[PDB]
Amino acid sequence: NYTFRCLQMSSFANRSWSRTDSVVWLGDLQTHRWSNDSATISFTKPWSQGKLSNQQWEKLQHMFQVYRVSFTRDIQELVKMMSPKEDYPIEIQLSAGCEMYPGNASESFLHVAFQGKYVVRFWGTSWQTVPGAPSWLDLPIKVLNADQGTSATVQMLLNDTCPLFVRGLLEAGKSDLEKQEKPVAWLSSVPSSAHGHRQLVCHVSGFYPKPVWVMWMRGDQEQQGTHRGDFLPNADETWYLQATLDVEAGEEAGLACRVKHSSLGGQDIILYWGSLHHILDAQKMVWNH
Amino acid sequence: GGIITQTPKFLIGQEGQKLTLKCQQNFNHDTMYWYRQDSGKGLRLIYYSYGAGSTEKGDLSEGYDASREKKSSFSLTVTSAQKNEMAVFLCASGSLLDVREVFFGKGTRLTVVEDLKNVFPPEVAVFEPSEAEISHTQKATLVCLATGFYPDHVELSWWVNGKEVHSGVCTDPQPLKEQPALNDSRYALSSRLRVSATFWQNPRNHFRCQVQFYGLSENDEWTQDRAKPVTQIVSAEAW
Amino acid sequence: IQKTPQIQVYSRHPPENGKPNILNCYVTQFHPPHIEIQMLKNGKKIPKVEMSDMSFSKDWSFYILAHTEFTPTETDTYACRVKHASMAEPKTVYWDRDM
Amino acid sequence: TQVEQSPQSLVVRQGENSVLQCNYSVTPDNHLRWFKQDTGKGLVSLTVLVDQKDKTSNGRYSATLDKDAKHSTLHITATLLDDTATYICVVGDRGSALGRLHFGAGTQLIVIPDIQNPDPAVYQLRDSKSSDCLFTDFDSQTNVSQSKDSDVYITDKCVLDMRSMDFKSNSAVAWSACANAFNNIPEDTFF
Ligand SMILES: CCCCCCCCCCCCC/C=C/[C@@H](O)[C@H](CO[C@@H]1O[C@H](CO)[C@@H](O[C@@H]2O[C@H](CO)[C@H](O[C@H]3O[C@H](CO)[C@H](O)[C@H](O)[C@H]3O)[C@H](O)[C@H]2O)[C@H](O)[C@H]1O)NC(=O)CCCCCCCCCCCCCCCCCCCCCCCCC
Ligand SMILES: *[C@@H]1O[C@H](CO)[C@@H](O[C@@H]2O[C@H](CO)[C@@H](O)[C@H](O)[C@H]2NC(C)=O)[C@H](O)[C@H]1NC(C)=O
Ligand SMILES: *[C@@H]1O[C@H](CO)[C@@H](O)[C@H](O)[C@H]1NC(C)=O
Ligand SMILES: *[C@@H]1O[C@H](CO)[C@@H](O)[C@H](O)[C@H]1NC(C)=O
Repeated sequence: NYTFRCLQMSSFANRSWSRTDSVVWLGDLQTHRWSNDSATISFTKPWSQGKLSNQQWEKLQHMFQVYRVSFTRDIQELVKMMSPKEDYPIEIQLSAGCEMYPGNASESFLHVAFQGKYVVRFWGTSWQTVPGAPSWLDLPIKVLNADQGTSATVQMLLNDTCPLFVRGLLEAGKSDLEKQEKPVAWLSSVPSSAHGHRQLVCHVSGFYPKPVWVMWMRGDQEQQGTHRGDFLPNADETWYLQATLDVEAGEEAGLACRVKHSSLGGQDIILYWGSLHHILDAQKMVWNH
Repeated sequence: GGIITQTPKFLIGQEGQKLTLKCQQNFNHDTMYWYRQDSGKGLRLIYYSYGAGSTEKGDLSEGYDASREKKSSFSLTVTSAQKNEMAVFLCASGSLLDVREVFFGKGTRLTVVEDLKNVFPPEVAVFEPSEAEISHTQKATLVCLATGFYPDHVELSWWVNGKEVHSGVCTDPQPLKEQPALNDSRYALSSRLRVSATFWQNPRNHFRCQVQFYGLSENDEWTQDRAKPVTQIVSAEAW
Repeated sequence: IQKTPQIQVYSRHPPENGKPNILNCYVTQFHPPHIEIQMLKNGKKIPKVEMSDMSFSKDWSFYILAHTEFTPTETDTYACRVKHASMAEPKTVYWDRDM
Repeated sequence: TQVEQSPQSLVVRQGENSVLQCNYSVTPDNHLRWFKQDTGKGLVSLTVLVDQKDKTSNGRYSATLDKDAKHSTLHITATLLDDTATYICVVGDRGSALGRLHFGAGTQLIVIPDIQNPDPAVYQLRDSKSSDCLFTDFDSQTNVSQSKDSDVYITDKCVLDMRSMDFKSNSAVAWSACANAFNNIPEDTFF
């Protein structure tokens, strides 16, 4: 079902300059925010503290605060150590969290990327380089794997704290999590590349949660030339998708954009091409190009 | 299993002189450090390194540079010696896989003379035990005196029958300025050796007070009249 | 620089001329994370663009959503201009309500 | 700094137990360790503590650390005359070689001898070889004051240990008038 992600973006320009911004996602809803200039992690939901007590949370925050500055300096040193092997600028990405399951079952992970390539994970008890990782990493890993304190803290964040803290969120956010926002669909078109051909675009916007079916139709028959675009975010935590079909000019009459979604009950959104509403909405859209 | 060693133990420098001190280590240690001990401050890092020729600035790097020719070796350079400067320089090496694995050397003591002319060896005179002590306490104290030396770069030891002894020995932890007034004044130092009156009355037993003095090298030449104040041993022998 | 931004400019709601809407500019697939984004009403900088927090996806590629309140008309033009290192020149993409 | 050692100077009788203190603020606090430094020499490792509440003991030395409290104590049992050298509390901030060391300013220990039979007496050199005085066997309470004169020189109290014997004794010397020296002493003295 759900996946918890703590996301860390660390950027090092030279010896003097660096910053670490973090974001936190349960499923596809952002739960936390940690800007470099803030000393404290900020909730982005009312229910962000999950089920943890004020001091339970503080324990966690204070641990993370220490980690941040500690990690910064540690990287800086790792550079000093890899004297010509690697050099600023350096970009580091962390992805750490949980996969939740039925149970009281749960799987945990901590992945590190370096310059945008996945290189190092944590696994069981130690740090490990992954297949295809640059072989010069072998040393720093050894140097870091000597720190049994860091290892035991990480083991606790991954094995216990994470699956605990997120079960906490799943309750505290249940309402927000399972919410239905109804999609809102509108047709348009542009001229296709090919002469005497048109491209018809069916806009779907404002839906939640993510699964959505969008197809162009001639009656019951699904038009196979339908191309779904990528899921694009709205800022109000809803989604936008568009499906474009390509056809000969004049072939549009009788075509319809069928939408299926969990928010709609059994009632599929069917937009026929030259509909009473298409005609009118398109009129509200005219522009000078 | 082995040792970390700083050369030299003692060092004579003049105002504005360029000064170097080596440090060698056979622990296979990748990290090597140069600290400075200031009275009532504790160690402050000057320069470290992760191997040759990595040199990284510590909190006290201003006024110094360092260089790591090889794993085994780490040199620090004092760019301009301060006027009245007195400092101890300590060297430490460390494993990269054991934060703890840090081993220190025996330290380097720097004295900045002002000028060179002022440098003198000690004069060693061994004194015999007062006979009143023998009847009274049945024990015999010898007293040694190295006198008129500068700077306090000295190592006194007692030798009986050609072997060095430590039991029944005492040496002043503090040298005594002969002229407490004029900075750089020469120093005076006292040391004692107490043995059995029975051991001393025998004149087969051979007593000697050796003083190792650390002065000028053959490397810096010297253009004054009398004896060159080199690194030397001057002792006073008695039976 | 490692990667070139993919830029997509779209609106929150269906556009009705002279009725207030929200314009999204979603920048993706770029690397390094340092980037400069602005939104333009007729070549001019839109005073109060609001940014989402920077983030990345499973394939380690950064993304970020810029958005603003706007009111679409017949003749007003709206664009999203990005400055990134993997581009010698800034790349401006224009809103086109029809595609 | 971020490591405070107390007190600045300790004085204890030989054979007594002496307690040395160290408080810190360094973070994180991966480990604390103790160092002995003899006069004019290196730092010798005494004991290394790691755990949240740890106890370690090497030889005579025994040390405890409370992390919560950010505090450490070093105990020396049955202190000897050797124990004279200064003592250094050092906190390390990483469990990796990336991490470094934060140094305390140190504590001087001063071990005073237990003179079991004090026989205060001043003798005369003599003065060999061919070029022509000691004040000895006094007790702990007696402290020799150096002269207000430039002509005469008077060294501070020194303790020697004749090891085969079970014997220790304080020592001092003056030179430039033997019967009169270093006044500012017990009258029980011999001449
Ligand atoms: C140039 C090329 C570069 C190469 C590129 C690759 C990069 C290398 C990989 C990067 C990893 C670097 C790690 C560096 C760490 C360090 O720099 C930083 C260094 O300081 C450490 O502090 C640790 C915590 O205080 C200490 O542990 C403590 O040691 C104690 C002993 O003194 C003691 O340990 C004792 O007891 C233990 C267990 O019993 C053991 O027995 C042990 O042997 C004992 O000694 C404690 O139990 C430990 O907790 C450790 O001594 C110290 O050294 N480490 C720590 O801070 C330890 C924690 C590390 C955290 C890592 C988490 C990763 C990402 C999180 C990002 C998330 C963003 C913010 C989060 C928002 C809030 C989210 C809310 C939900 C929270 C829960 C989510 C769970 C998922 C994370
Ligand atoms: C956290 O869980 C991990 C694995 O889920 C445990 O780590 C080890 O797993 C490895 C496989 O990589 C085995 O070789 C080891 O036997 C496991 N370690 C130990 C000490 O048995 C780890 O034990 C868990 N950590 C904690 C603190 O519970
Ligand atoms: C380091 O890099 C940043 C570029 O992001 C720059 O603004 C800063 O001035 C640089 N400083 C130095 C000392 O190179
Ligand atoms: C990020 O935060 C740290 C501590 O607040 C600071 O030292 C550093 O300069 C910051 N980096 C920036 C603003 O780029």
